[PDB]
Amino acid sequence: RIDINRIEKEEDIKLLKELKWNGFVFYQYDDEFSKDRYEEVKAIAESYKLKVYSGVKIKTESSKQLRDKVKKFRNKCHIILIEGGVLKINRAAVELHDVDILSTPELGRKDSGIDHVLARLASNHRVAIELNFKTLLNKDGYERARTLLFFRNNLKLAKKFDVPVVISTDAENKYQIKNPYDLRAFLNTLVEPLYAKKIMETAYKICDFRDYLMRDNVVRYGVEIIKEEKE
Amino acid sequence: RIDINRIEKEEDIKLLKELKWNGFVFYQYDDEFSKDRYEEVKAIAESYKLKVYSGVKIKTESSKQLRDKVKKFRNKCHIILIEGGVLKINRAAVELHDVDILSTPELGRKDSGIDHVLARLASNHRVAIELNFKTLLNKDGYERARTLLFFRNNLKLAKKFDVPVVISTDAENKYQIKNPYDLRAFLNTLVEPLYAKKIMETAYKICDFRDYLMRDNVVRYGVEIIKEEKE
Amino acid sequence: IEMLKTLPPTLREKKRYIAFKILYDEELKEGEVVNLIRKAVLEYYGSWGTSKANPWLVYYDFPYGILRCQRDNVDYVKASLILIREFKEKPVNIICLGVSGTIRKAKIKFLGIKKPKRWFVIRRER
RNA sequence: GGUGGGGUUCCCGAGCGGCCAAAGGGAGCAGACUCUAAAUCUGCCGUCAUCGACUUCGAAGGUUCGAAUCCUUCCCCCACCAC
RNA sequence: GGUGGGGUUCCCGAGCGGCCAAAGGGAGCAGACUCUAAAUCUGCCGUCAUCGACUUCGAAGGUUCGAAUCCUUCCCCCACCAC
RNA sequence: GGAGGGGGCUGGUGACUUUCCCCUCUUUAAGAGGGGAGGAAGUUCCGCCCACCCCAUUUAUGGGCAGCGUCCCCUGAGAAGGGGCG
RNA sequence: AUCUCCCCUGCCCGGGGUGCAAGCCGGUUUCGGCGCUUAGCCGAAUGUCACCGAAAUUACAGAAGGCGGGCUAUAGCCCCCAUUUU
Repeated sequence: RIDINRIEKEEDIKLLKELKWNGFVFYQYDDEFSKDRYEEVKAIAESYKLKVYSGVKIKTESSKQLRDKVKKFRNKCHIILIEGGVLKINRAAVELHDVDILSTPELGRKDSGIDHVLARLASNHRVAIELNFKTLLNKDGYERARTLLFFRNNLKLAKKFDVPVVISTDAENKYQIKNPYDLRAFLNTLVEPLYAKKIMETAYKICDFRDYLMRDNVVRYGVEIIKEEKE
Repeated sequence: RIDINRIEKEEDIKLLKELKWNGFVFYQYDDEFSKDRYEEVKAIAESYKLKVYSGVKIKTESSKQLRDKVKKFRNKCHIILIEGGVLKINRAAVELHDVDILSTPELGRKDSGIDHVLARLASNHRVAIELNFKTLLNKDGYERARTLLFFRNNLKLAKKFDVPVVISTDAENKYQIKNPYDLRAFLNTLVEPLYAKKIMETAYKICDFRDYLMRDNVVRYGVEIIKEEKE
Repeated sequence: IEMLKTLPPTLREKKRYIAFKILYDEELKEGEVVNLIRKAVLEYYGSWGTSKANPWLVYYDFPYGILRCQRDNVDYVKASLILIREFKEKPVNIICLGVSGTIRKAKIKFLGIKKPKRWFVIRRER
């Protein structure tokens, strides 16, 4: 069970560990990332009992110059997220086949979440869709209606094409975070409970795959062990 | 398809006939009933194309002196309704086994609609439960919640014991009346569509039985035809 | 006297008891909790779902709380608990601890340690 | 439902089956130049970043001594149609 | 889960297997009475509403010459119990 | 072939959750395994295991049950149901 | 028809009364523990879906110390009996 949120204080994360949570993701939505924040993430993760995987995020830049610079800044960190309602950057983001999870098709667009050609290209390039929840807690009633209509449309377009889905709260403060049983009961309320469990299983397996990829000398899934001829 | 409402003007009833309605019930909730109102009911029923069956109603009087006086005023009219949240009068009303339909367990009581002993006694004495809807259109949100909770409880207690149910709007004005397809879709929304059709079938059959009882010389379902020895 | 018999347990409503907490440093009255949970249960259920899942708060002394539910729809009540966002100057936080069939068991699993019985003594003494 | 077509570098665009042959232009970096800057010119031009070498011509399979090119399949992108 | 019991007229309440035997009280109506009214008394007392006669004793089945009553079954209503 | 009466049976496997429960277990706190309502639990007509109080210690006296299947009586579309044991 | 005795046959010997909300313990009003469970709650847990099958969660309908007898109400199939019928 893996959450995606930002780190502010230690008591909030100590409350997170005491409930159910085994690990989470530190969320860098900025262009200024250094090793000091990641060392503070190490300190708060070793504070009580946890492991945290850090990522980086970009919003509203060019088409594929952004793709090259995003690869160059991605070569330092573990995982990544690209958010944006623009379809033009979304096509390149699902085309570059190296982004793990994808967010924001509903609030920058306000028309429809995922296109059919977009969902078929995501099936060929294996990019996952991340569903946020802070968008549900900063809107009005009919806005909640249109947003959950978009999520149910995206849920069908991910179910029929077997597109991987990761749920998160996309939190910002101490109290924006919610329970994992709550998110499981909500995704049970929407369509199905087995797919709700599959979302959490995929959320664990994608971080497991990124950790197993960047852990040792693994290139295109090739494991190399004792007595290497490494230059 | 039979409605229960009061008559104010003719244009409202002409709008009622032009939609789906084949007949309805004129509702006398007063202690002063005469033949002039019933002749006006005859005139408005023969105005465009309809048949109307008139009834009488009582509220908040004694225990069984009311039962005798209710029988004595019932001997002039076709059908009858007794409304009241008091359980003490409700026991006598379901005990006297001559009242056709029964209303108001939810707004005068505000605790629960029908008791289990009450539902078993209604099964032995064959009295029907009438479900109103003006109560739904003059409340607030949680009041709608508690009232429809009471109706779903009464719906189960009428389904398990096969208690007859008649839906009506219990209207008071030109626009309080609603569609029969609307009420059927709402009772479909609650539990089942077959029971929703059975409610309308029972609503037709109870007026058919009262008309066939008070039409000719029928005593305890005994039909007497041509060349009678009647004194 | 006005008395209603309890339905037999084959016919009565199958119920569950959700134990939860309303996390904030701020304070609340239990009537404010009932008002906010009625507004939220309307905002997630409508008349149909509020007739469906039977919401009623039974206990709120601390920021912990106990609320009653139908048995088939505890996930719906939890999803109703998630969508709290704002109450007039501020949010409140609703965080579920668990769900059980009674008070003596849900009181000891997450809430406390001992098993109290207060309804019997307030019925027999008063 | 229908016809005539296109997919090549960050963006607009050429290209005989063959030596990064990959015309290129705009862009980035560096040089040169200038008091500074614009314009012009030079090299890297995706990488090693001096010559030079390798990779990508929407994707897969196949022909061939050898595919952007020739064949098949899967796709997408255009233009215009109710009268 | 358990014990001792009750259901009869509009309401409180008696009643040997037997002639509305149905004690009754309060209530309604009428008479009587009074200037009016209260109280007392008289008849209907559920119906015909003068005598008198018929129906209801929670419901069904059965016994009997005959059921409020005796038997069986279905019910409800009481009282009190967690320590 | 159609309303009805009597007798028999009423679960198993697989997936989810300890946030449906209980028990057991190891383990960087959470998982794994097993089990989880029936012919009536209802009715309370009864008896026994288990307790306390009194008399008594007795098969001397005495107490309790039974005479079943069969038969008889009563009512049904005469299968069936109810009551009884010299 | 009821009531009470003596005339039989066989079996069994402690006789009555209350009842687990009985009774026992820490406590000494009030509370927690035992009785208590190859299900064991008590503010009364035994959840959802699919399927083999066809006996299946569909009707009556839900434990609260356990066991045995009798009564009441019926879902699905199987077996048996009866009227109409041909």
